Amino acid sequence: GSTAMATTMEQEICAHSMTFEECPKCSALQYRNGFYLLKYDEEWYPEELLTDGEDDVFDPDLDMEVVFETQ
Ligand SMILES: [Zn+2]
Repeated sequence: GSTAMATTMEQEICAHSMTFEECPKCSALQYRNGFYLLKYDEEWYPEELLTDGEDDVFDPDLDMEVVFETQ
């Protein structure tokens, strides 16, 4: 194709919407779509994305305190 990585034709061809170059951004490797944070269909999607679950956790359970089952 063109002189681009992974023979990108610059016509946005991938499993997902973007180009091969933009595949990691498209979360092509993951096959889990990055956009739409609140995914009702997917389980604990915002939590998975969040580095720290302290804000998004109920009061009786503290992620910091318990090493196991940390979100
Ligand atoms: Zn892609």
